[PDB]
Amino acid sequence: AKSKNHTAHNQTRKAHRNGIKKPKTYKYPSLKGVDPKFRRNHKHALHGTAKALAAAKK
Amino acid sequence: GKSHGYRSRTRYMFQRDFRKHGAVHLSTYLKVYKVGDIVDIKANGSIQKGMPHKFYQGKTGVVYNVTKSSVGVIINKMVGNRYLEKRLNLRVEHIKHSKCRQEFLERVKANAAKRAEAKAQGVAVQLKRQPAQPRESRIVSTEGNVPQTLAPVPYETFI
Amino acid sequence: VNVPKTRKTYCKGKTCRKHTQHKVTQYKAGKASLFAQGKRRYDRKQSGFGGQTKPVFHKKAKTTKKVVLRLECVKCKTRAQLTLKRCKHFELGGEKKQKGQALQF
Amino acid sequence: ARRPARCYRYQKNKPYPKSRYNRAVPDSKIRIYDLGKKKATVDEFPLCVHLVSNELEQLSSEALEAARICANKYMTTVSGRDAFHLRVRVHPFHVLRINKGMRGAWGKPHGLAARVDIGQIIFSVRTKDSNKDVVVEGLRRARYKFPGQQKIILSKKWGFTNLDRPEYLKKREAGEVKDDGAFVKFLSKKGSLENNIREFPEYFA
RNA sequence: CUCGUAGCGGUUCUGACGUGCAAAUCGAUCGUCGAAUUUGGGUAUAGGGGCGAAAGACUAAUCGAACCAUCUAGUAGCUGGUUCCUGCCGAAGUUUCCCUCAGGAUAGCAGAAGCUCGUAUCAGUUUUAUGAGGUAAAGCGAAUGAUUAGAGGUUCCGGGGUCACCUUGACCUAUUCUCAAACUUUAAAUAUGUAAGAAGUCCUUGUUACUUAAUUGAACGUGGACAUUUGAAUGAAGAGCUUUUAGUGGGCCAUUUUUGGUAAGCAGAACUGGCGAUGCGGGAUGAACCGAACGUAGAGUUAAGGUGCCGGAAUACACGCU
RNA sequence: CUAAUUAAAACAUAGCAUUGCGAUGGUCAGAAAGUGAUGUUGACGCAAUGUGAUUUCUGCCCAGUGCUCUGAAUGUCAAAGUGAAGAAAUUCAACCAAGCGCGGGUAAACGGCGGGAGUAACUAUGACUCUCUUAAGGUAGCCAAAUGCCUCGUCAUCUAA
RNA sequence: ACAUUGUCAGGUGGGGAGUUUGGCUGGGGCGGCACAUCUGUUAAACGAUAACGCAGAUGUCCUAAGGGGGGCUCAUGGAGAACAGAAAUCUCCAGUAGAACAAAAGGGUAAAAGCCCCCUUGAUUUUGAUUUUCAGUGUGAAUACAAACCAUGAAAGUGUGGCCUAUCGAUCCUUUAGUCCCUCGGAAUUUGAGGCUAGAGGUGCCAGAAAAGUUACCACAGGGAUAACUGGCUUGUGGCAGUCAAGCGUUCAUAGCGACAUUGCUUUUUGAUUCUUCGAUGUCGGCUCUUCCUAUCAUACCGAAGCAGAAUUCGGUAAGCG
RNA sequence: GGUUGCGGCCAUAUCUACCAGAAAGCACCGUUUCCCGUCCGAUCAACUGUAGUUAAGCUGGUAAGAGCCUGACCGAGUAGUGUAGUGGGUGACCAUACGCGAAACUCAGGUGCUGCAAUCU
Ligand SMILES: [Mg+2]
Ligand SMILES: [Mg+2]
Ligand SMILES: [Mg+2]
Ligand SMILES: [Mg+2]
Ligand SMILES: [Mg+2]
Ligand SMILES: [Mg+2]
Ligand SMILES: [Mg+2]
Ligand SMILES: [Mg+2]
Ligand SMILES: [Mg+2]
Ligand SMILES: [Mg+2]
Ligand SMILES: [Mg+2]
Ligand SMILES: [Mg+2]
Ligand SMILES: [Mg+2]
Ligand SMILES: [Mg+2]
Ligand SMILES: [Mg+2]
Ligand SMILES: [Mg+2]
Ligand SMILES: [Mg+2]
Ligand SMILES: [Mg+2]
Ligand SMILES: [Mg+2]
Ligand SMILES: [Mg+2]
Ligand SMILES: [Mg+2]
Ligand SMILES: [Mg+2]
Ligand SMILES: [Mg+2]
Ligand SMILES: [Mg+2]
Ligand SMILES: [Mg+2]
Ligand SMILES: [Mg+2]
Ligand SMILES: [Mg+2]
Ligand SMILES: [Mg+2]
Ligand SMILES: [Mg+2]
Ligand SMILES: [Mg+2]
Ligand SMILES: [Mg+2]
Ligand SMILES: [Mg+2]
Ligand SMILES: [Mg+2]
Ligand SMILES: [Mg+2]
Ligand SMILES: [Mg+2]
Ligand SMILES: [Mg+2]
Ligand SMILES: [Mg+2]
Ligand SMILES: [Mg+2]
Ligand SMILES: [Mg+2]
Ligand SMILES: [Mg+2]
Ligand SMILES: [Mg+2]
Ligand SMILES: [Mg+2]
Ligand SMILES: [Mg+2]
Ligand SMILES: [Mg+2]
Ligand SMILES: [Mg+2]
Ligand SMILES: [Mg+2]
Ligand SMILES: [Mg+2]
Ligand SMILES: [Mg+2]
Ligand SMILES: [Mg+2]
Ligand SMILES: [Mg+2]
Ligand SMILES: [Mg+2]
Ligand SMILES: [Mg+2]
Ligand SMILES: [Mg+2]
Ligand SMILES: [Mg+2]
Ligand SMILES: [Mg+2]
Ligand SMILES: [Mg+2]
Ligand SMILES: [Mg+2]
Ligand SMILES: [Mg+2]
Ligand SMILES: [Mg+2]
Ligand SMILES: [Mg+2]
Ligand SMILES: [Mg+2]
Ligand SMILES: [Mg+2]
Ligand SMILES: [Mg+2]
Ligand SMILES: [Mg+2]
Ligand SMILES: [Mg+2]
Ligand SMILES: [Mg+2]
Ligand SMILES: [Mg+2]
Ligand SMILES: [Mg+2]
Ligand SMILES: [Mg+2]
Ligand SMILES: [Mg+2]
Ligand SMILES: [Mg+2]
Ligand SMILES: [Mg+2]
Ligand SMILES: [Mg+2]
Ligand SMILES: [Mg+2]
Ligand SMILES: [Mg+2]
Ligand SMILES: [Mg+2]
Ligand SMILES: [Mg+2]
Ligand SMILES: [Mg+2]
Ligand SMILES: [Mg+2]
Ligand SMILES: [Mg+2]
Ligand SMILES: [Mg+2]
Ligand SMILES: [Mg+2]
Ligand SMILES: [Mg+2]
Ligand SMILES: [Mg+2]
Ligand SMILES: [Mg+2]
Ligand SMILES: [Mg+2]
Ligand SMILES: [Mg+2]
Ligand SMILES: [Mg+2]
Ligand SMILES: [Mg+2]
Ligand SMILES: [Mg+2]
Ligand SMILES: [Mg+2]
Ligand SMILES: [Mg+2]
Ligand SMILES: [Mg+2]
Ligand SMILES: [Mg+2]
Ligand SMILES: [Mg+2]
Ligand SMILES: [Mg+2]
Ligand SMILES: [Mg+2]
Ligand SMILES: [Mg+2]
Ligand SMILES: [Mg+2]
Ligand SMILES: [Mg+2]
Ligand SMILES: [Mg+2]
Ligand SMILES: [Mg+2]
Ligand SMILES: [Mg+2]
Ligand SMILES: [Mg+2]
Ligand SMILES: [Mg+2]
Ligand SMILES: [Mg+2]
Ligand SMILES: [Mg+2]
Ligand SMILES: [Mg+2]
Ligand SMILES: [Mg+2]
Ligand SMILES: [Mg+2]
Ligand SMILES: [Mg+2]
Ligand SMILES: [Mg+2]
Ligand SMILES: [Mg+2]
Ligand SMILES: [Mg+2]
Ligand SMILES: [Mg+2]
Ligand SMILES: [Mg+2]
Ligand SMILES: [Mg+2]
Ligand SMILES: [Mg+2]
Ligand SMILES: [Mg+2]
Ligand SMILES: [Mg+2]
Ligand SMILES: [Mg+2]
Ligand SMILES: [Mg+2]
Ligand SMILES: [Mg+2]
Ligand SMILES: [Mg+2]
Ligand SMILES: [Mg+2]
Ligand SMILES: [Zn+2]
Repeated sequence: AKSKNHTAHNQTRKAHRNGIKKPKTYKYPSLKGVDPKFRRNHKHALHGTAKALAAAKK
Repeated sequence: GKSHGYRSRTRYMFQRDFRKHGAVHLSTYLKVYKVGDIVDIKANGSIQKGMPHKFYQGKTGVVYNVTKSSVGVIINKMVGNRYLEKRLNLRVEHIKHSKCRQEFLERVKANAAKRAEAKAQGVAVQLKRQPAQPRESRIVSTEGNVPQTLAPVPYETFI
Repeated sequence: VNVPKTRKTYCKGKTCRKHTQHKVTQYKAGKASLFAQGKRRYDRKQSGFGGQTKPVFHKKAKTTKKVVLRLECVKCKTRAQLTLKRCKHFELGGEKKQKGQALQF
Repeated sequence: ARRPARCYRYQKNKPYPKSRYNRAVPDSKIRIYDLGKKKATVDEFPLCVHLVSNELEQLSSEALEAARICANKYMTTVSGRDAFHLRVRVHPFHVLRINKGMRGAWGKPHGLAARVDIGQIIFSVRTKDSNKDVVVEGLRRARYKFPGQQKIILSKKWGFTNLDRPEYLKKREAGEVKDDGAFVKFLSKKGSLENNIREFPEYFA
């Protein structure tokens, strides 16, 4: 038998029961979709900086 | 039946804004975008490549990636009861800088400048913004300003 | 759909690894070949009493198949497969579009 | 074999016009919208009387005919058919549908009606000042063919124009007024003086 | 063959009876009554079988597949029922998929168990700055499409009317009346994105295989300067995170915006509040309206609604109208 | 005859007709059998059907479907068998019975049995004619019939209606 | 030495056996597809949003209609040229697109994305990321890069199909391509087979069973989630009233009427709906018998008449009585 | 300040009509062997700044010009609209309260500004 197709009634009250969450940002996001050539050079630019701060202090 | 294509309900959104059709002016292609800049999204209807979905019109996000002709943009989208990060691959004619991030950076520079003139002398310079305040005491003169006004007006039809 | 019977395309030949000339033909499937393991299992399952044991498809809806081009490299004799969209007609020979010319029939 | 007008009295729908999607709309039976001495000069008919709607409703084209004929015939009989000018100022552009038992119940076009507001003129008449009682009586006779409430307002404008009677006299005993066939043209302070001399000689004195 | 007893049936009363005398009888009226008659006993045919002058009839009150026992406590998305108290928290009728539509899975809502930390971490809110939108309105002497009336301009664009003439189709020009869910130059209100900093800002110089004509940039860095008015408001009820699982997946009503329909206590959407799941005071009465949400009491004040009497509270006071 | 709601117009019947079968057979049983029913039978018989006394008649159609036919024997064709190639499993090829295909017969087999136009010295009516498709185009008869929707058809009769 | 009998093989075989005979749905069936989709609108200016809502469209087509480059500008009009006129060609002027871009509709596009020419295969290879549908699964489609190899152009650049928004498909099985790679488990060689990676063959009910009917002889589980009859809401339709008065009524709107319009009432018609009842509210009509309503046919008393009488017609109080 | 080359914002720059432009530049203009391109050296290509010219282009100005742009306590706090009431009205709708707030219209003003390089009485 015919019934109720669709409604958005009560859905915002359900979403605000736990009160819509912001996704909790961090320092250093991931490199997901960051350009691969930049990533390849970033690897070596951080390798050399690890060695530079190693030799600076020892 | 029903229709939910990629550019459905975009009759007016991707229209090209009276007497501004045709070629895109060149400052659009010479603006420089760094990773971390806050950009606005408004799709040009005349360029069909790199084109954002209609959800992202009027949305404002952060550049995470820079490519040959395009930038990637982080946009927070409200899926159900939480926010999901969306990564967008948009060409730079669908992208413009946010003027809010201009205005806040001159406020940062003004804050540093007045803190320097407070360090020179006169500490506690009170450098936060304030909301609009209730007005102070005035004295209103009646000099060439004698308060003269009539009454409400009678009804006439003037048809 | 008219496709030329020769194509200058990439080769995964490992002594080509570059764009070479390819002879283009169509892919037809091949004989179903008894002693394939599914055919052996199917004959054993259909053996005896019990009737038909696997589903026999009836409710077909497509009137087209996808055209599969068989790209044979003229240099190293290695082959490749390309799929085209649904077409009701597929040619391989000539008769290019002579454009600026009055109609026939 | 026609639904009573209380079925289609109120503006309950979005305006459904005859378009490239409608395509099968029966003709409006009101086809004449100016009556009387329509060719008359603006100076001929200074007094304007308006029949004005007080309600937000729909007027059927049948009712528009039925009121136009009654007002026209009373004014023709009592005052002569070349002593007034009558204008129907609403046009039945909205298509009323009829569904002739609820599956697939979208309606086919029944007729044509005119969507009126509070304060729209339905009928405007211009006459001489001496014809006022006949025109008011003709419009009050035409009230009975329309549902809802309608007021008879005497306009403070000269004729069918959009400026006051002393303002129009100040404009025509000066030189900013020249005749058209049934309406009038006004002289502006803007435009080429060669064209504003080509028309309007009688100004610039 | 016939009328008609016995017999054998079973027409009609649609009689009686209809918790009967009776799980099919009683009475009257009827059909037939010497044979395809009626009947006893013996015998044969047994369940997907028999037997049938055929009604799916009959086969032990059982027949469109008897009866008995077992498999078997067959299966049921369907219906009923489901047993002590008190406390604390507390829903959903919505998303996606399904031979899915009386059912499931899945997400959400809900409880529990907590874990990591301890002041602002954040917020169904405002402000300021900055975006985005094409709905209401508006417009049509702006485009597209409709649409009313005239005027001006001479033509083998097949008007007859001289072979340049009152009575010309249009077309253009300037006006005029009126409109549009699938029209629009313009364009709100409400709703909506971002930002309002210590992961911040400046100064100097380290990395690299990316980038540049070029340490030019890019990204990440070292070292240094800036101390809570550290960068609007108000609040924060602690904040953040994890696992697990119940029920639900028929909804309905009101205000506003809406679609179809003449309409409906009709059918279907949008936002919020409610009922469901909820008593209390008021609307006589009532799921939803107004008011207000509830431990047990006491006192006081109220809301909504009232104050002739039923009925607690002024047959108050006042200006009129009927 | 539907025991216990239907006694009939239903079923049966005589009559009529069709079909199969001459016995190492027809039709039908049985798990099998050195087994059975018809059959202690033999075509005036057994078996399967349809129609349903008498009278009078039973029209046309073999396209469809069924049934049937010493009917055509390189169309299709399985297993075995044959040939080739292969190391062999195997693959390929030729042959390939019945059946189907082809052709014929058969309606007291199942069944089926049309539209329009132009036409008579009337106006419509249409002996006749023409194409449109058919396998044939509903014949003799009968009928608003227990079969006719429209329909309570039209006329007559029966009645005051 | 054929029958017979045994085994296997092909045919025939509703005689019999088993099973199936989608869904949505203003009840169901028929119809349609609102079942996978695309454009505009509905849709209430973020997004999302329903109905068997409205107007349409998809299961294709294209070796160019894909890619790159270059030159040019289109529709339409006007003014001119032998045939030649409204339409054939040629020339000039105007022309913001009023053209074209495969196919719906919307968006977009003018030294172009249109038209014409030149060169081509980037409609290629590898495997990730992202967007939209969304559960942030799949599939389809799209975006931006990276590693190659190319095309094109002088080049910057562009090109991972079609200017963008539709144009499509799991597991199992079969087949092909790829390395010449793994395995056949006592050790080998060679066939065969199995495997790994990538496509195809197809599920349109489009997240994908292998599927005809009928039941009036019927059965069960249920369902007032849902029809048939009362009631309830509504009142299109039916019925009954009113206003206005063109006109009829020998002159004369209104004695009686009354067009074109328009406002109502009723619930004795029929639709509309599906709220109540499916662990049953006895379903048509007649007979009998009571009461009630009034929108009065008769009877009582009146008013009006195109009421002379007679007979009528309109109207009032009135349901007492027939 | 003119002009050129390359621009930015893309009409305050466009459009219609008329009138001026010294100097330099730009331009029209002159020639066809060569590279190249056409049916046509018209366009494209090459060569000479020579034979000539400001006629056009181009620039600037004028116009109670069209358009465009800006502003206005001009319309107008109008239309619309968020919130509220056991407000009004049979209804259609409307008023009030606390807020936000258009468009057409009507007036007035304006009619390109500017970056890099080079050149010029
Ligand atoms: Mg159903
Ligand atoms: Mg539901
Ligand atoms: Mg809602
Ligand atoms: Mg909740
Ligand atoms: Mg939620
Ligand atoms: Mg769409
Ligand atoms: Mg669009
Ligand atoms: Mg826009
Ligand atoms: Mg593309
Ligand atoms: Mg296999
Ligand atoms: Mg086995
Ligand atoms: Mg296919
Ligand atoms: Mg009616
Ligand atoms: Mg409506
Ligand atoms: Mg009225
Ligand atoms: Mg006898
Ligand atoms: Mg007898
Ligand atoms: Mg008896
Ligand atoms: Mg009895
Ligand atoms: Mg008897
Ligand atoms: Mg008898
Ligand atoms: Mg007898
Ligand atoms: Mg006897
Ligand atoms: Mg006898
Ligand atoms: Mg015995
Ligand atoms: Mg027996
Ligand atoms: Mg059995
Ligand atoms: Mg029985
Ligand atoms: Mg039993
Ligand atoms: Mg059990
Ligand atoms: Mg029970
Ligand atoms: Mg609680
Ligand atoms: Mg259930
Ligand atoms: Mg239930
Ligand atoms: Mg869950
Ligand atoms: Mg919870
Ligand atoms: Mg709009
Ligand atoms: Mg819209
Ligand atoms: Mg609005
Ligand atoms: Mg509007
Ligand atoms: Mg217009
Ligand atoms: Mg709308
Ligand atoms: Mg608009
Ligand atoms: Mg804040
Ligand atoms: Mg739980
Ligand atoms: Mg349910
Ligand atoms: Mg409802
Ligand atoms: Mg419940
Ligand atoms: Mg409550
Ligand atoms: Mg109350
Ligand atoms: Mg109460
Ligand atoms: Mg009450
Ligand atoms: Mg309230
Ligand atoms: Mg309480
Ligand atoms: Mg008291
Ligand atoms: Mg019995
Ligand atoms: Mg009986
Ligand atoms: Mg009998
Ligand atoms: Mg009986
Ligand atoms: Mg019988
Ligand atoms: Mg015997
Ligand atoms: Mg008989
Ligand atoms: Mg007979
Ligand atoms: Mg035959
Ligand atoms: Mg063989
Ligand atoms: Mg034959
Ligand atoms: Mg014969
Ligand atoms: Mg016979
Ligand atoms: Mg027949
Ligand atoms: Mg006959
Ligand atoms: Mg007959
Ligand atoms: Mg009869
Ligand atoms: Mg009869
Ligand atoms: Mg033998
Ligand atoms: Mg045998
Ligand atoms: Mg079989
Ligand atoms: Mg069978
Ligand atoms: Mg069967
Ligand atoms: Mg239905
Ligand atoms: Mg159907
Ligand atoms: Mg649906
Ligand atoms: Mg889906
Ligand atoms: Mg909205
Ligand atoms: Mg939207
Ligand atoms: Mg609609
Ligand atoms: Mg729909
Ligand atoms: Mg489709
Ligand atoms: Mg080009
Ligand atoms: Mg095509
Ligand atoms: Mg998904
Ligand atoms: Mg998931
Ligand atoms: Mg798709
Ligand atoms: Mg693509
Ligand atoms: Mg590339
Ligand atoms: Mg593609
Ligand atoms: Mg592409
Ligand atoms: Mg294409
Ligand atoms: Mg193209
Ligand atoms: Mg499987
Ligand atoms: Mg395999
Ligand atoms: Mg091994
Ligand atoms: Mg080993
Ligand atoms: Mg072994
Ligand atoms: Mg080995
Ligand atoms: Mg092998
Ligand atoms: Mg193999
Ligand atoms: Mg691959
Ligand atoms: Mg496939
Ligand atoms: Mg599906
Ligand atoms: Mg699906
Ligand atoms: Mg039952
Ligand atoms: Mg119900
Ligand atoms: Mg109704
Ligand atoms: Mg009614
Ligand atoms: Mg009615
Ligand atoms: Mg009335
Ligand atoms: Mg009279
Ligand atoms: Mg019950
Ligand atoms: Mg009863
Ligand atoms: Mg009365
Ligand atoms: Mg009376
Ligand atoms: Mg009497
Ligand atoms: Mg009485
Ligand atoms: Mg009485
Ligand atoms: Mg030259
Ligand atoms: Zn190769």
